Amino acid sequence: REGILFTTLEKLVAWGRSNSLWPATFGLACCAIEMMASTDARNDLARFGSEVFRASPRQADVMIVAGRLSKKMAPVMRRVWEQMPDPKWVISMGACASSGGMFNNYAIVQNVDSVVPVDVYVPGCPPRPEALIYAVMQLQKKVRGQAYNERGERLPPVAAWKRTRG
Amino acid sequence: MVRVGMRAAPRVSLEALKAALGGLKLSEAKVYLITDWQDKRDQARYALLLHTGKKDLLVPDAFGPAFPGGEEALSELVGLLLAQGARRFYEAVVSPGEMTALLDLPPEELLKRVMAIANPTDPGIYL
Amino acid sequence: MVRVKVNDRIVEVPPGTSVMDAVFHAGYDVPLFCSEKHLSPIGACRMCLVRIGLPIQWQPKLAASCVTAVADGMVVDTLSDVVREAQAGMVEFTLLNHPLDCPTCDKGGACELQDRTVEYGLYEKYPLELPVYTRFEFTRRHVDKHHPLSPFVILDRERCIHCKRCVRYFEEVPGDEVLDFIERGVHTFIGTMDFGLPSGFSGNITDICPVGALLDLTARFRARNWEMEETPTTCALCPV
Amino acid sequence: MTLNVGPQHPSTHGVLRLMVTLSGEEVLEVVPHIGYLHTGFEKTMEHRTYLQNITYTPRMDYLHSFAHDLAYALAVEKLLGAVVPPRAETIRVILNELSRLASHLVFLGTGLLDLGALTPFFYAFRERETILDLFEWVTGQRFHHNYIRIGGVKEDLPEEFVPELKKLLEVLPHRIDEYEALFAESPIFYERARGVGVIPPEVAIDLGLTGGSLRASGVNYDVRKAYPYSGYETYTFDVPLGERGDVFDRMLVRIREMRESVKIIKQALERLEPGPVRDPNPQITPPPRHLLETSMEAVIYHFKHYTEGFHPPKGEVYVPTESARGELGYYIVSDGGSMPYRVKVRAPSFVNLQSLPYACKGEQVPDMVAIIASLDPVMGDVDR
Amino acid sequence: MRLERVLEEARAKGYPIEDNGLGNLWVVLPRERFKEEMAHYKAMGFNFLADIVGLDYLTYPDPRPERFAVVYELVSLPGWKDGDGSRFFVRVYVPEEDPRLPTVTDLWGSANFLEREVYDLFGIVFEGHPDLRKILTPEDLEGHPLRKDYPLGETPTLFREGRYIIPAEFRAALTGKDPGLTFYKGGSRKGYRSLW
Amino acid sequence: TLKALAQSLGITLKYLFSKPVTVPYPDAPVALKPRFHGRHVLTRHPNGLEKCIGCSLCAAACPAYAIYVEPAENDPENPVSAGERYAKVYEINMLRCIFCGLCEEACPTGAIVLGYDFEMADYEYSDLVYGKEDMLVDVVGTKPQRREAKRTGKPVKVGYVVPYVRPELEGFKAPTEGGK
Amino acid sequence: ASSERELYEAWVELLSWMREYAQAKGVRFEKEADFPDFIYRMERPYDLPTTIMTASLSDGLGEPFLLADVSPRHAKLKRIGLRLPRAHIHLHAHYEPGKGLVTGKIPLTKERFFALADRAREALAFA
Ligand code: SF4
Ligand code: SF4
Ligand code: SF4
Ligand code: SF4
Ligand code: SF4
Ligand code: FES
Repeated sequence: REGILFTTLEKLVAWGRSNSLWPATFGLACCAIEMMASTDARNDLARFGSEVFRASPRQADVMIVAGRLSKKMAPVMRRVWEQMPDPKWVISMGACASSGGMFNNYAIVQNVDSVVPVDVYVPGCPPRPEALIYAVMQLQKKVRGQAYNERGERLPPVAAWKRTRG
Repeated sequence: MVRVGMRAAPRVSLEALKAALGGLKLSEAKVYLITDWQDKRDQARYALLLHTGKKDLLVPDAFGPAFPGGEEALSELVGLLLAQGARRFYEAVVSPGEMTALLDLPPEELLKRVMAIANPTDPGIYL
Repeated sequence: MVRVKVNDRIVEVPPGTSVMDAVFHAGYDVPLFCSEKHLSPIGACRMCLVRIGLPIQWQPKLAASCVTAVADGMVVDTLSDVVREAQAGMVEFTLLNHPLDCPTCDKGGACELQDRTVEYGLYEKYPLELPVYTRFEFTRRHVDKHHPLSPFVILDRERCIHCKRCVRYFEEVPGDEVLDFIERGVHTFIGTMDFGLPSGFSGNITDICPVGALLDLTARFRARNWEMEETPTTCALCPV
Repeated sequence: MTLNVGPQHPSTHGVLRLMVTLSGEEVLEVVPHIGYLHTGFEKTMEHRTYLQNITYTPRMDYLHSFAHDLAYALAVEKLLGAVVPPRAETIRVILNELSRLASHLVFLGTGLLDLGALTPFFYAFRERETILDLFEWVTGQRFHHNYIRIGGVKEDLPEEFVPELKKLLEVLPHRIDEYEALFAESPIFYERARGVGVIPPEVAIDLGLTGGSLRASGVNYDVRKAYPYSGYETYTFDVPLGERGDVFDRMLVRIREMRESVKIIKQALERLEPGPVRDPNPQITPPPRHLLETSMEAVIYHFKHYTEGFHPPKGEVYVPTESARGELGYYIVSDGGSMPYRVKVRAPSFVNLQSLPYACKGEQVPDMVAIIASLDPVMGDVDR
Repeated sequence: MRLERVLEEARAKGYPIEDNGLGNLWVVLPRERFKEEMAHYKAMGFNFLADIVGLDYLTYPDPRPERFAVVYELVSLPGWKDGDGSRFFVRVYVPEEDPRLPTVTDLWGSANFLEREVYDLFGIVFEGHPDLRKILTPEDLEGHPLRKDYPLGETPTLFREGRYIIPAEFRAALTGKDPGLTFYKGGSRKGYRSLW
Repeated sequence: TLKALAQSLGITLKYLFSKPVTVPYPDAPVALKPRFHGRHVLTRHPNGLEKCIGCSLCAAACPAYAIYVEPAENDPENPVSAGERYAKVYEINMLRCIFCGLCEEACPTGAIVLGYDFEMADYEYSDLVYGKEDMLVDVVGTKPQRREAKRTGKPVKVGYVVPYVRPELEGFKAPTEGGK
Repeated sequence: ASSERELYEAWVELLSWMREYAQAKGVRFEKEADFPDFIYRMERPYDLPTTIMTASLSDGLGEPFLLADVSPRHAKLKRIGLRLPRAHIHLHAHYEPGKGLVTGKIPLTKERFFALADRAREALAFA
C-alpha cells in the first residue's frame, strides 16, 4: 500500500526500496555509454543494490534517461515510463536530458521533465560515473526522506506521485 | 487563423474558447501551450495555439497561476482538450519580450515558429 | 560619368566621387579611421591609402583615397603587396599607444580599430616562422582616463587615436566647437574649456569615435556590443 | 509475422525500430526505421563559430570521436591553408588510433553480450578504462574531448602520458592475443557466426557497405593506404582482411586491426621528437596567453578571435578519412563568414545500414541480433 | 586513369569543370543529361556511390543558378578487380519550384537512403525511387529542415532572476551576409586565405 | 574447436583468482588527472583581488550559451578586480553547460578555470544554475554536498584525490596525492 | 640592473606623497590605471609591490592639473614621468643609487614635488 501509514513500516520499506533501487536505462546517446561505464570493473553500480538489470519496464522502479531525447523518441519513452510499476522514480542524466544542452534546436527536447516526472538531475557532458553514483545516493536519501533543496524544503519520496496522469 | 480571448483575462479567455471550439474533433489537432521559464510553473503564464491542420486558433497569454484563477483555467482547458480527444500536447518556450509580439506576427510565421520550438509534453503537468 | 578600374573591376562613377568611394563602389575594401559620412574627409589616419595609375603610369607615392578625387579612366590598386604592407604598418602606428583595454573596454565587439586591425594587419612576410605581434617595446602614452565630460559622455584620452572625427563634427554639423585638441606632437589630447558640453547634439561623437575614447555615460558598463538585443524603431518624442 | 522490434527493446543496442517481416525462425526481411537520435548537427553547426564546432564533432560518433575531430580539422585546414606541425600530426595519429582501439573494444564487447556470453565484456572494458585514463591525463575529459584545433592541438602533453602509454602498449599485445585465443577458435561462436551474415562484395558495393565489414568479404580498400592524409604514408602498415564476410571473419579482422594499431602506436612513439604544436598564424591560432598582458595586437586578436572568430575563403571543400566504422568526411560550404554556410557529414554508419535487410536476409531470429551487433552500428552516427 | 577520360568527355560537351587548388573536382551536368550521363558514369566502372548531399543556396552571399543543388559522389574501389581509385563529384542544380531529380537507386543501392534523406531535409523529390519516405525528421514534422527558409528553433537559456540569453541576439560571430558590428567588414573578415 | 570451451573456463578461473581490480567510491577517493574538467572556480590574485574583470569572453566563447556576465565598475575604496571592471553577476547554468573549457580559454585574467569537483548532482533544475559565490576558490564542496554538511553538521569530504592542482587554480585547495 | 625594485618602491613613495598632498589641500586624487601585467596575468606571478601604473590630481571640475606615470614591468628604458596638462610640461625622473630619486641630476625631493604640485594647482586648476 505505497509503503505508508506506520512509522516503522514506512521507514523500513523506504530503506528497502532505496537499497533495492532497480535501474532501467533508457539509453539515447553517449550519456548511455558513460552509464555503461558505471557498471565496469573499476566503478560498478553493482553494490548498492543495482547489480541486476532487467530490460523490461514492468520490473524496475528507477528510469534513467541517459542521452539526448529526440522529439521522435518522446512518446516512446513516455509510454515506456507509463508502462512501469507505480512506485517509480526518474533520473535525468546529462546536459541534453536535463536541459537542451549545446543542441538548442527543433530536434531535441529542452527538458525531459516535459514528458516524464523527473526525480533527480545530474549535469555533466558526460556526467562522470561517480557523479551518477552521487545522483543515485541522492535519490536513495531522497526516498529515505533525507533530501532538501536550496530553499529548505524536504522533497517527496516519489515524483510522479504528484501528477494527474490521466 | 483566429485569435480569441485577451491577455490576463483567464476566465474570459476560457469562456470564449469554450464557445468557439464547439463540437470540433481534436483527434488530429495539436495543442501548443506557449509559456516562458521552463522550470518555474507556479508563476508561469500560458497562451494557446490550436493547430487543427485545416485552421488554427490563437488564445493570448491569459492562463496559468500567474493570473487569479488562471491555474484552474489552464487545468480546465487542458482537461477539455483531452476530453475532446486531443493527444498531441506541446509546450513552447519563448522569451517574455517575444510572447507579446509573437501573437502579432502573421499566422504562417507564428505557426511555423511555434511548431519548430514546441516540445512534446505530458498534459498532466497542466492538470 | 568617370571610368574607374579597381584591381579587376570596371566602375562608372560620378565625377565628384572620392577614390575611396569608387573603391567600395567596386566592392573592395580599405582601412578607414579619419573620414566619416557627412563629414569633410581630410587625410589624418592615412589609412585609405591605395595605388593610382593615370596613363602604365603609376603614381610615385600612395594616394589617400579619402581625399583623392577621381579622374576619367583611372586605375586604383588595393590588393598590391606593398599596399597591404603599408596598411598593416599604419595599423601598427595607430595601435602604438593604445591602453590594452579590449576586454574591459565598453567598445567591445564593434571597434573599428579592432576590426580594421584584424582585417588588414599582420601582412604575410616571406616556413613556420615565429612572428611578432608588437615591435614597439617602449612605454605607451598614458594620459587622463575615464573623465566625465558631461552627465552623458565619458572621455578616455588614451584610447583616442587622434583622428579628427569629433572636432570636425563639432565644427561642421551642429556648429558648436566645444571639443578640440590641446597640445601637439604625441602629447595631443582632446579637451575643452566649455565643460558642460552645451550642444544638444553632443552624444553623436560617441557613435562616431572609432575607439572607446568617447563613450555613453547613461549606458556605461551595462553589456557588450554583441550581447545587446537591437530593436530598430522610430523615436516618437517629436514629429521629426 | 510482421513483428515490431521496438526502439530500445528488446535489448537492440543503438536504439532502432525494426519491422521484421518473418514467418518462423528465419528472417524474411527487416524494414528498418531510424531517426530517433536525429539532433540536427548539419543545421546547428551553421550557427556556431568554427572554433565552437570542435565541441560538436566528437558528439556524433561518440566512440571514435577523434576521427570526427580529425576529419573536420583537416577540411578546415585545407580550406584556409593551414600548416600542421609534425609533432602535432604524430599526436593526432596516436589519439586517433587510441580512440579506434577504444571503439573496437566497445563494439566487440557489445556483440559478444548481444549474442553469446556476458563475461568477455569486462576485459575489453578494463583496457578501455586504461585508455580513458590516458584521455583524462591528456585532455581532462574521457570522451567528447575538446583537444584538436584548426591549427593543431589545444596544448602539449604532460610528462606522465608517455610512461602510461608504454605501460598499456606493453600489456596490450598479450591482452589482444587473449581475446583472439578465446574467440578465433570459436567453440559455439563458430557454429553461430561462420554461416550467417551473407556479404557478397558486389552487393556491398552496390549498397555501399564500406565500413570495415567490407574487407571481411575480401575487398582490400583502406583509406589510410589508398588516400594517406595524416602521414600514415610513412608507417609500416598491415591491413587485415577476410575471406568471406561473416560475423566470425568480421570480428577476427577487427582483432588483427587492434594489434596492428598497437604496432602503429609503438612506431609513432618511437619516431617522436620534441617541437612546436600548432600553426602560429594568428588569424588561425589565438595569441599565446602569456603576452595577453603586453601586446595591444595580442589583446585585440584574442578578443576578436574568441568572440567572432575568423573568416575562411568562399568555397566548398571535402576530405576523406578512415574511422573504425569506415569512410568519414565533411562537405563544407563556407561563405567567407565567421560561421560555416553549411556542413554535411558523410555518415558511414548511415550508408552501411542499407545492407542490413540483405545481410540478415534469411538468417536466424536470435542471429538477427548478432548480425546487427557484428555490423558495428552507432545510431549517433546513423541518425546524426 | 578513368578521371582523365571524365574530364575530356565533360569538356567536349560543354560541361563546366569547377576546380579548387586544394584537389577537389566537380562536373556539373544539366538536369536533362543528369540521369543518362551518370548512368554512363556507372558504366565507366564507378563501383561505389558515396554521397548524395543537398544544398540550399538561398542565403549565400553570391547568387547561384537555382536555390537547391544536389551533389553526388562517385568512386571506383582501388583494391577491387581493376581499381584506379578515381573519385569525383557531380553537381546538379534544382529549381525552387521544381524539386525533381531522377534517382540512381536503380544504379547504386546506396542512393536509396541518401535520396530519402535529401527529400526529408529539402523538399527535393527523387523520381523513380523505390520508397520516398521521411527518414530522420519526426513523422509529424511539417516541412523540410535544412533549406534556409526553415527556422533552427532555438530555446532561450535560463538563469536566476529574470536573466535569460537569446542565442540569435547573443552571437558575436558573423555569417557571410552579416555586415558585422562595425560599419562594414573588409580584409580577413570578408574572407581570408594564407599562402601555405 | 572443443578445446576452446576448456581454455575459456580456465582463463575465467585465473581471473577469478585475480581479486583486486576496482575502486570503491565514495569509500575510496577517485583518482583524477590534473587537467580534469570540474566545477568552475573564479580565482583571485595574491593581493586577494579577484582576477575576473568581467569581460564576457567566457560567455562569448560559450557554445551552449550557459554563461551570464553582468559587469560593473570597480570601487577604488574596496576593489574587487584588477582593472576598472569586475564580475557583478557571474552565473553558469550547469544544465546548459557542456564543459568545454572555452570560457577559461577566453578568460584573459584567469578568473574562470575548471575545477575538480564532480559531485554536483542535484534535484531541481533551478538549483543547478551556479552563481559566483558558489564557485570562488574559497568554497570547499558542491552545492548538495555543502547543503548536506549544513543540514548534517558533518564536514564536507570530497570524493576525489589528485597528484596536485594546476597553477591556474592558485588558491584552490584540494587533497593532493597524500601531501596531507 | 636591480634598480627596478627600489624604483617601484620610490614609485609607491611618490604615490604616498600625492595622496598626502591631496588630503592636505582638499583636492581630488585618482588612481587612473592598473598594471595590465597584473590584470591579465592569470596564473603568472606578480612580484611588484603594487599593481597601480597611473595616477592624477584633478581639480574640482575633474580635469587634471598633474599626471604621473611609471613604465610597465616588461618595457625597455624604464622611467617615471610627470606631466602638467595644458602647460606643455614634462619631467623624467630616474633613480640613482645612494642619492635617491632624481630628475636628471637634480634630486627629486618631496618638498620639490609639493612646490610643483602647488604651483600646478594654483595655475591650472579651474575650480
Ligand atoms: S550531455 Fe553530452 S554526453 Fe550526454 S548525450 Fe548530450 S552530448 Fe552526449
Ligand atoms: S578601443 Fe578598441 S582596440 Fe582599444 S581597448 Fe577598446 S576594443 Fe580594444
Ligand atoms: S576622441 Fe575619438 S573621434 Fe575624437 S579624435 Fe580621438 S579617436 Fe577620433
Ligand atoms: S565549459 Fe561550459 S560555460 Fe565554458 S564555454 Fe563550455 S559550455 Fe560554456
Ligand atoms: S573571460 Fe575571465 S576575466 Fe573575462 S569575464 Fe570571463 S572569467 Fe572574467
Ligand atoms: S581614411 Fe583617408 S586618411 Fe583617414
